Amino acid sequence: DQRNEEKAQREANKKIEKQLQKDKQVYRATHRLLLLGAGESGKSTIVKQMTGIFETKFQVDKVNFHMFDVGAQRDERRKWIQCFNDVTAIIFVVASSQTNRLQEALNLFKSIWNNRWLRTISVILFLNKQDLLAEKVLAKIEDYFPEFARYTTPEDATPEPGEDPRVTRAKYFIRDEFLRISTASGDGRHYCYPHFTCSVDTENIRRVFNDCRDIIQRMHLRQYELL
Amino acid sequence: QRKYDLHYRIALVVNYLGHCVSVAALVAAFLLFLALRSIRCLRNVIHWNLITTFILRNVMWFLLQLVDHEVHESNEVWCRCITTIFNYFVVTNFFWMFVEGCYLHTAIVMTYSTERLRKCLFLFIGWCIPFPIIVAWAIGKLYYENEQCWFGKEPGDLVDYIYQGPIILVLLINFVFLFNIVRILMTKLRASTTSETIQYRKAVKATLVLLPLLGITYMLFFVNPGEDDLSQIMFIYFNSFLQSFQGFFVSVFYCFFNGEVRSAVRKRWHRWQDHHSLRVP
Amino acid sequence: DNPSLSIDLTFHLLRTLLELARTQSQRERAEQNRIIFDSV
Amino acid sequence: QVQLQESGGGLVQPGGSLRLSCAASGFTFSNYKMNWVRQAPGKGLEWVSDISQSGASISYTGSVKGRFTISRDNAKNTLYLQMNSLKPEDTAVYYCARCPAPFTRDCFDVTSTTYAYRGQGTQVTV
Amino acid sequence: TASIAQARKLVEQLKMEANIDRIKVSKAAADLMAYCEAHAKEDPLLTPVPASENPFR
Amino acid sequence: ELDQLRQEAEQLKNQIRDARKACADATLSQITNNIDPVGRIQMRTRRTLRGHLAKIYAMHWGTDSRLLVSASQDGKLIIWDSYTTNKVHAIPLRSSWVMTCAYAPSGNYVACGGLDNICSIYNLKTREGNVRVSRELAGHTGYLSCCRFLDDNQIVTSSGDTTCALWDIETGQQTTTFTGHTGDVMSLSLAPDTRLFVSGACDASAKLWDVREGMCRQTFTGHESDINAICFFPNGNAFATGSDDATCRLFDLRADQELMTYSHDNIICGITSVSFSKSGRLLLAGYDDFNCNVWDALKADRAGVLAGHDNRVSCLGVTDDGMAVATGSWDSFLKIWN
Ligand SMILES: CC(C)CCC[C@@H](C)[C@H]1CC[C@H]2[C@@H]3CC=C4C[C@@H](O)CC[C@]4(C)[C@H]3CC[C@]12C
Ligand SMILES: CC(C)CCC[C@@H](C)[C@H]1CC[C@H]2[C@@H]3CC=C4C[C@@H](O)CC[C@]4(C)[C@H]3CC[C@]12C
Ligand SMILES: CC(C)CCC[C@@H](C)[C@H]1CC[C@H]2[C@@H]3CC=C4C[C@@H](O)CC[C@]4(C)[C@H]3CC[C@]12C
Ligand SMILES: CC(C)CCC[C@@H](C)[C@H]1CC[C@H]2[C@@H]3CC=C4C[C@@H](O)CC[C@]4(C)[C@H]3CC[C@]12C
Ligand SMILES: CCCCCCCCCCCCCCCC(=O)O
Ligand SMILES: CCCCCCCCCCCCCCCC(=O)O
Ligand SMILES: CCCCCCCCCCCCCCCC(=O)O
Ligand SMILES: CCCCCCCCCCCCCCCC(=O)O
Ligand SMILES: CCCCCCCCCCCCCCCC(=O)O
Repeated sequence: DQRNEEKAQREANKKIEKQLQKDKQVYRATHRLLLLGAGESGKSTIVKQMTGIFETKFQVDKVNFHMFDVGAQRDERRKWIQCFNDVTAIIFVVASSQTNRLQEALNLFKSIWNNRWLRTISVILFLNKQDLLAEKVLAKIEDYFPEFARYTTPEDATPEPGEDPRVTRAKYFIRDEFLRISTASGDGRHYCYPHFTCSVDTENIRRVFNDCRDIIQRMHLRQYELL
Repeated sequence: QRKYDLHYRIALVVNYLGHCVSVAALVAAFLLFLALRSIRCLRNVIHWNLITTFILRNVMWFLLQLVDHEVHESNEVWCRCITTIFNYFVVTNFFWMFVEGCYLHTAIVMTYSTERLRKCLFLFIGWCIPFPIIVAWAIGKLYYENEQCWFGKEPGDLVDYIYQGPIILVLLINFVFLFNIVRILMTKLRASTTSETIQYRKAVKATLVLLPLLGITYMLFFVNPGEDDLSQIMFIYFNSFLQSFQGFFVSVFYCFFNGEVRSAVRKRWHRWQDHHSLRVP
Repeated sequence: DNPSLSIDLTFHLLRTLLELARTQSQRERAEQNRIIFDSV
Repeated sequence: QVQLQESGGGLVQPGGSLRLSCAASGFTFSNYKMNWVRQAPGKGLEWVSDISQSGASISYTGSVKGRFTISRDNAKNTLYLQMNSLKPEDTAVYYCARCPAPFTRDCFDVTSTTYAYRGQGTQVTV
Repeated sequence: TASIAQARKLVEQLKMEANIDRIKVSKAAADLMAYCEAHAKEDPLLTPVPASENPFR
Repeated sequence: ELDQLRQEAEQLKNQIRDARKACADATLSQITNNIDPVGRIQMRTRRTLRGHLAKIYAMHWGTDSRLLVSASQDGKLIIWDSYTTNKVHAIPLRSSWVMTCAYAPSGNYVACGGLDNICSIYNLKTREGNVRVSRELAGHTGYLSCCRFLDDNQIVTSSGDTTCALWDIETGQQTTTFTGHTGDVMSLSLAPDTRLFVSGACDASAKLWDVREGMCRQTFTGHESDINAICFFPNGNAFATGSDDATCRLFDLRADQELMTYSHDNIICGITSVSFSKSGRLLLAGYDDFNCNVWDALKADRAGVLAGHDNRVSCLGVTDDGMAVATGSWDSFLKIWN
């Protein structure tokens, strides 16, 4: 009676625990990512090339990756962003550019970087729309930011040849404006990985894979109290 | 006769003191790893297994210290049994050093293969693989050299290389792993710290603190000929200092200086104070 | 052709001490031989 | 009940000064980072400036840097904004906003459409 | 011309919420402490139970 | 035309404030000096449930005080037996971001929701032998934050698009809607007779809604930050809210104002889950500093502390007979304190 019922409950518990161990073997090998950005930044081209939430499954070198872009949600972000604290990286897409979009992107990046539950996660920064910046530098970046005049090109970075110097100057200026607030409260707990990407490009997946490799290797170095 | 006779006695005193301090630290590390259930990842399991191998090695060394020359001449059963169990725990200690080096190398270098490593495979490599290596030693020792409690070194004897060959291979593989870890740690520190001097200081600290874990200290002063007088004293004292205090250094750095273990001890002390309600009315 | 590996040092530490102890025992037995001379 | 009230504004000339005030009621003022956010007619909301809890960290937008001054008085429970050397592009509705969590450095929904922790704003026309 | 309907609905909601029947704080507080005092005997969290009738021990 | 309507609204709020100050005779902390204090509360972790992988976000007890649901962030909804720690069910979910879960008062259905804006109701009858998707409800434009069962046919849900909704499970459509909030509704709590329900939002407001009529009755604004949790009193005349300003607040339905405020000078962390006991004398509150606090609901004193979790406490639940308290935190551990 009761002994056979407890035996059946123990067998059901063993089957459920075997299914949970198989789902643990599946779940621990996959790496989660949070794709976040504005509507005009170009995340639609990212989810095309590379309901309230959309799921994107892919793999690099037999390594699985899920990317979760935000769908039909509101403008308020202070409550549903706390669920994304177990992800490995936040792919933050900005548009390198009429309202001031760069200052709003800097405010959102500062609010992510200085959040209480987002101190462990690293941010892969993607500065999209570089050809649009190359068009607009020819004929309002210096108006929204007066520090663009008193700024020179950093010699430690290696640009590609065949480019106008004002274009890469604006690129390095926006990158330094992100790294000024990125390197203010990091303290080695989490880093930012800026990249120069275009709308139609296929080299971004390798950048995401290498940056996630760097994040997990720095995590394993930090757990052994070495770095 | 040998010129240096008090040097072995003082080295025996140094080895006794080092093994006593090592036991007094590793028992506390054993208790702090069994009590803390918050940190139960694979890293703490492999460190706890290394601590258990060092404890069993030190206990069998203290049991092996008892013998006199009458048991060395008259071959007995319990003497060779103690030496066989001690050799088994030495080979198990080197295999768990190999498990630590392989897990650290697969966590740093090939970081997308950390989930292929299970607990059962590491326990099989650590404890279950060196069962025949001792037994094929002992059956290799019983038929050929059945004298002097199965450990007397004789000229023209090569049965002791059954269990030492894998130890030398483990030390070479751990040296290659340590070189790769130091190289990738330098690669990560070239882009993290702005100051180069702090980078070199952290690299020297990490190398000198990963030397006692992987067993590379035995490779520091490995060979020395027995013809010089001033070199043999440095050989015996330096190996005694690196062997008797190795488990102490491993226990101190991986139990006492770790931040997560100190945080867990302080949280359990706060929970015990809340159960006592000393600070709460 | 004598190997003095660091791994095999602990047994090496013991054996030599036992040899010294054996020598000391023979030295005491040498004194006992003197006692035999006291019997002769 | 959290309620913020703005004061100041009117028709001003380019190159003049104007002092906007923000009075708080219903919460502790010295625990929240405070914001000034404008909205131009024909455009969306855009963040102007902010001052921290103790008043140490003060940050601006680059388009408003060197011409605006944000201050706060925790004892008198008020938030001031000094507007000298104005520009005809600065005609907007100004809001004083409060970050939702106390004792923090992050502010998420300050420059949003439907946010309930700010006042009704004031019109500044140049 | 969109916030006028929201303001009108808010005025109607405050008009519905303003004209209600409110009870004094003392009588309601007496009712709350009477409810907390009457059922205080059968609360296993307030007053503990022995290990015989406790199913979790 | 906007100045006169908002001026009339401010005049109506001033009239409501004057009526609340006129009805405020004396506070609760003045007449509770005759009630004896409870003292130090000593509770221990009797059971510990460890079968989840990601962080446990919500739970709900059954009416028999035997089974309990628990939702995790890996796509798992596990139905536990609280007596012998045996896993009774383990439902894999479609989306791995779950923010709420509920258990039916009859014990037949289990609902769940999250960032996919769809409430999934599963059946536990198991005619074939396994569970399956019984119903999917999709009518919200924001994240579903809470869901509760009235009976086997109706379900009250609250979403992140400032809307609550009463749904009929059989027809698969909304019975009625509730559109009165300006911030994201975080949690709701039903009445003991299932006649009214309170709902707290992210604009520091808790509104009392009627189920059958479909219109707001009373509005309570006493907090300073986002109200994350709410819990109705066991008699049916009061409730308690927790917010991010480290203050719990006990509100009354009759007096239409706040009765008591539970706070401290050292507590500077947000509140995630609040619940009452069977008698209503104790008030348990889950904080963000890795432990829960058991306050006295009539003396405003921190009577006890439950400190056994390693990460942020996300959910807390008390049984119907008041025999145990199950607390779930972000370290994938359900601890049953008693
Ligand atoms: C935790 C630390 C401080 C414990 C230290 C214990 C020390 C003081 C004690 C315990 C065992 C003792 C040793 C026991 C045996 C011998 C062999 C004898 O022929 C020389 C003394 C010597 C070598 C003793 C020296 C002192 C000794 C090492
Ligand atoms: C010397 C022999 C006996 C070994 C003794 C080991 C034990 C008893 C000692 C040595 C180092 C000590 C630790 C030193 C530092 C800290 C950090 C503090 O915030 C918590 C206690 C804690 C963690 C101590 C606990 C006790 C400790 C672990
Ligand atoms: C299981 C692992 C640890 C190996 C254990 C080895 C030890 C405990 C066992 C295995 C083989 C055993 C030996 C088998 C045969 C003999 C010959 C007999 O005339 C004396 C005892 C002696 C010498 C035994 C001593 C103990 C022994 C050496
Ligand atoms: C004389 C020889 C035969 C003695 C051999 C003793 C062996 C069989 C015993 C002693 C210590 C034991 C280990 C003690 C601790 C652990 C950790 C646990 O998580 C897995 C089992 C494991 C790994 C045990 C396996 C069996 C074990 C290795
Ligand atoms: C798996 C077996 C573990 C235990 C092995 C015990 C080996 C005992 C060997 C014989 C010991 C005889 C001792 C006789 C008394 C003495 O002189 O000390
Ligand atoms: C596995 C076989 C080993 C069996 C032996 C285990 C217990 C040995 C205990 C020896 C104690 C010797 C104490 C000597 C004290 C002294 O120096 O006078
Ligand atoms: C004298 C011979 C003794 C042999 C002792 C054999 C020891 C076996 C150890 C088994 C370890 C099991 C590890 C876990 C396995 C699993 O997870 O499935
Ligand atoms: C006979 C012993 C052989 C030991 C081999 C250990 C495993 C070697 C792994 C090599 C990894 C090489 C990684 C290269 C990283 C890089 O610099 O790009
Ligand atoms: C020929 C030179 C050999 C040097 C051998 C050094 C052996 C290791 C010594 C340092 C051990 C670790 C000490 C620091 C521990 C810590 O506080 O982290």
